[PDB]
Amino acid sequence: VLYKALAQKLHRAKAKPGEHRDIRGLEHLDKVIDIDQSPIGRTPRSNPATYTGVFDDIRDVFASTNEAKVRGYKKGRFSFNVKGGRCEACHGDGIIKIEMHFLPDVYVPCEVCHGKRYNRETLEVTYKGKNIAEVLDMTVEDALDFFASIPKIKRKLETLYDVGLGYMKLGQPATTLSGGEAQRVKLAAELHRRSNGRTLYILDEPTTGLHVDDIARLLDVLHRLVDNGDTVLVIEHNLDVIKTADYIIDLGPEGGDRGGQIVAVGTPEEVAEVKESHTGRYLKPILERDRARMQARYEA
Amino acid sequence: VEGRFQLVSPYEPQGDQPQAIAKLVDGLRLGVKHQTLLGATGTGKTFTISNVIAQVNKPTLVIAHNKTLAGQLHSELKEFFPHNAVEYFVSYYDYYQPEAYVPQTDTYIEKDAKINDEIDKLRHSATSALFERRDVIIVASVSCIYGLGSPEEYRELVVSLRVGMEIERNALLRRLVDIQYDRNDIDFRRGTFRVRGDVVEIFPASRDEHCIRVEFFGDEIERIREVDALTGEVLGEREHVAIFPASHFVTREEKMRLAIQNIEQELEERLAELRAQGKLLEAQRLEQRTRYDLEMMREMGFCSGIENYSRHLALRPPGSTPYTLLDYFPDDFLIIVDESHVTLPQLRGMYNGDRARKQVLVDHGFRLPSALDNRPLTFEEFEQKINQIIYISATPGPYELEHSPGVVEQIIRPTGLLDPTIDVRPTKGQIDDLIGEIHERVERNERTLVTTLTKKMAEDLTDYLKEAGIKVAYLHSEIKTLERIEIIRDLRLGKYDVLVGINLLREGLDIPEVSLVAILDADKEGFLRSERSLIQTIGRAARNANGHVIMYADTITKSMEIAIQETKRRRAIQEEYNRKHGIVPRTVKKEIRDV
Amino acid sequence: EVDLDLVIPNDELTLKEHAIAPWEPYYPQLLEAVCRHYGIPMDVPVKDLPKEQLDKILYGSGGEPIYFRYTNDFGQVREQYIAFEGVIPNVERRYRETSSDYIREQMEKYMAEQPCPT
Amino acid sequence: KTLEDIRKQGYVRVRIDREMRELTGDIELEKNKKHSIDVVVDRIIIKDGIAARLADSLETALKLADGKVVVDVIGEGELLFSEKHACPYCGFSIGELEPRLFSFNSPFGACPDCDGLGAKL
Ligand SMILES: [Zn+2]
Ligand SMILES: [Zn+2]
Repeated sequence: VLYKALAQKLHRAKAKPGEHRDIRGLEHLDKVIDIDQSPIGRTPRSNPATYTGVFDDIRDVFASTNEAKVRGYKKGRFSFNVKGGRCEACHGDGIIKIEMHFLPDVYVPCEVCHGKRYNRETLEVTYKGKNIAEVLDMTVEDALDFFASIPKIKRKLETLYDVGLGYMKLGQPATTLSGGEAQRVKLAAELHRRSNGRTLYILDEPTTGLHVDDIARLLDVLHRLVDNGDTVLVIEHNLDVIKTADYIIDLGPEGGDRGGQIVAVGTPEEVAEVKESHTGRYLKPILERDRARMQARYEA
Repeated sequence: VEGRFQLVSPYEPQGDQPQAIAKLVDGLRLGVKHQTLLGATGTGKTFTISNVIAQVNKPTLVIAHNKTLAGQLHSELKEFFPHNAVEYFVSYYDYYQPEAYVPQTDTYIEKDAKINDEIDKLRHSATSALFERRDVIIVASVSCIYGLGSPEEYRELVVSLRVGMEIERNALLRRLVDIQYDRNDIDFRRGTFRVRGDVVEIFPASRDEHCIRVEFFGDEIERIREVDALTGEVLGEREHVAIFPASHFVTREEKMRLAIQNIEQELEERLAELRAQGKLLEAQRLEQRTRYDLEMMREMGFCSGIENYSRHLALRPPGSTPYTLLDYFPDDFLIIVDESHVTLPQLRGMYNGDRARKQVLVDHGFRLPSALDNRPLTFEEFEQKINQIIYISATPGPYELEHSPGVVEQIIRPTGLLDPTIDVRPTKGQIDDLIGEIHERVERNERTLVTTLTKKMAEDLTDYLKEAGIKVAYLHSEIKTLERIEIIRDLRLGKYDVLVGINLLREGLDIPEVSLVAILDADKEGFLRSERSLIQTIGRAARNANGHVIMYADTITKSMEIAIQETKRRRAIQEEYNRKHGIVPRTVKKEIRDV
Repeated sequence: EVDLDLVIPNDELTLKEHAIAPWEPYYPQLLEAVCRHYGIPMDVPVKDLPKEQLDKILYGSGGEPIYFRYTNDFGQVREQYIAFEGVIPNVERRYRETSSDYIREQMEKYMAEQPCPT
Repeated sequence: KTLEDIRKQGYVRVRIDREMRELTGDIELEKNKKHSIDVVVDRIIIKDGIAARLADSLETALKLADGKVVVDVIGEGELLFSEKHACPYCGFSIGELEPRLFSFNSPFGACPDCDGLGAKL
């Protein structure tokens, strides 16, 4: 209902919104970003580096290196999906997909490029002792440590780091990414933008696949997005996030046709004191638990 | 045997031209450092100087003070010397913005604006022609004093090819890259090489359509030809060929290795200083950018905005007087300064505007302090740079007259046209007076130029003139450069009978159809009512046989005195000449242009 | 089959500025033809249009000949005498007749799933 | 239409009707006669690290004749490349060798004129 209407209004999206009367306060924001939990890409051609746009710039440095100049390679010879330099055997996939009939399909490495995704001569061009296959294999952390050089690469990898990742490689195919991981790579894309304070983010269960300790950092990021004027909306069951929220809107007592109506709105404490809300019925003791944990720490 | 100038002109020197030519040539040959041609408007200044240069045979730089005047001089000299290298050296400054910062709105104006291909090409054509042949004239804007990389580096780095030399293909293709060429087989443009196995085509930074073609038969170059790009039409058949760097800021590898370290040191120092005085933001900015540039330099021996490191790259002391285009010329080169009374002060101001712009950048951490050493020359360094010099003006400034052994006069025009007569009239009832005179001009199929001191008076006068029934256009103090030509041309066609503006010294206002020029507020304070400005303005009516000047004033200032007296003298001498030759003055006709 | 809601994004957009989504840059001039013919005004917020004005343009003339002259992408004029079909049967027809996975997907965007009536 | 354009690009070494010739040599071929044109890209010596040069020249030559190249050896005979399962002389292709390509219970292997039956009636 909300996202589709806001989208058809703000970005002229064509998705038919759910049945509703009207939506007001539309003048209070310019753009609505729904950071989906759907995958990044549907082919191994897509990866964090591609989705973020890092891989675009990362070809520019290879195209500008000494050997490439004398070899005339440009930002296409090092291109993943371009015949110029990619492994003609795997057609730039790097991994051949085998056909498993009743079992799920399996990805077996290309026996010609050994998974390097480029031909022999393309990876002869070096950048600080490492080639494009090698840098595509690097970890995001190791990548930003490697690209402290270029600020434009750096400020993009930093987003992937702040997000919660930074343990995953630049060239890890999108088809092998967890739903939460994907959602988080998108969160990386929207992370660093000049916020005018008039944009609304929508995240569907960004907790999925995260430890509580990771929930901490992620909440730091999101609350930083809120700090800069923007609005962050989140569909969650995880109480460690719900308690952190400044405003919560609890839906339908029970599910099915027994529901689809507001149980309670307001601050976490205002909803915690609502007996008819299961959410607050499970939130109230968590509010009182950690509140005592802090006073125990503060007194010592 | 030298390649010498061959002046091609349908006419011969006439008037007091031969005497002036003889004087300036004799001066350049005797060894005078400073000379001054006081030439009235209407006489062949460009042609006279062309005669001088043609007679002396020296590499010459001629400086103008804007894109338009430059371009005109280029065209003229290219007509006068078609068999010789007539070169065009401007830069960014012609119509582009430089790197700057505004501490108020917090906006860093990048140097971004892509190096316009034509202009860059012309720059390289110029600098390369300077080393290749002797018969080279280079007209230039003031930009000829800007920061430019060393001549010796630009020289020694050249790939000097000869037929059948002991060279390898890949070696060459690496050397082209060291010098800042790019391979672009898929789009062959200027400053690009293209490999096709054993066919190597190189597009010199100096050329238009003429590209070089080198090949191999083993580890030895066979044939080297001049091919017409994207055609293959063989034009040349050279045995020796030298390919000069595509940038004027390229550097040796060792000198680069050292310079980088020096830059690291200066960066560390300025960083320590910034963080010491609490300017941490600036330190962050500076560190990011400087580190980026440093890595690009460690990688491929260059980056964008490499100019800002020139000094360090030259391994020269901090505060060093930069090398410029002047150094690229031989020792015994010759300088011509057109419209000196404005070009010389403009040259003088170039240092202060640049230093201010760069200092703000250093303050807020956009640059290292060494970026201040990549700058235009100060006037003194320019003075020291001079071998010989000839200033050209109708109204020579203080400096020119001061440093020159008097002046060489050229006052007689080839058509016998005289400097106009001058009427000075009271201010009371000036509008109606000028209106009547204008009506008389209109009856005689003639045009009028009117200059007022202030914009408000200009608009008020335009209104006052439209109501009288007079065809008048207003040349706004800042109107589109292409509309200028339109309105002026339309004045020539007679769509307008009068033209009102504040500054009449801006070019394009030499109109044979103009027989009257009115100068209101002739006695008032301002740059445009000065002696020289007044004479220059008076020179606008000298293009017509019935040319007349009306100054509207209540008093007679010193400037008005000097201007009137000078015009009187010139006019008397010109009528003496015409009497002595049996010449009747008549208006020079000129065809009118279009698109 | 074609959803009426997808054909017009909002029920109040200027028909002069392509109110109907599928017919958007031949068709814009067909709009002009049928509008001329029926007396349907160009500068319009669809919401206020009478139901018949909308029924003609959406569901067809029902056999009645409409005059329709149009300038090709080339520049030449070619007048015809067609029996206008409508905007919806247009979509259904063009989607049904083409055996291309491209054209289909371009027309399916204005269609939705509706339960089998049988 | 050809000889102008490998001359427009700027080649020089070709091989026409077995005889090699210099471009811009006023070359003309007889209309109703067959002609064999083999452009001579690069010519090398086998040494150390000759890879990148070979490489580059191969890419050039292959991009020239639609992924077809002649490697004429000196002392021995000719060698030809083309990449992908295709014939250098007639186009004919087979793509990839998969088991189902040899099965008569699959359209990937079955004969057209009988549908993998092997028996008419
Ligand atoms: Zn492969
Ligand atoms: Zn069979």
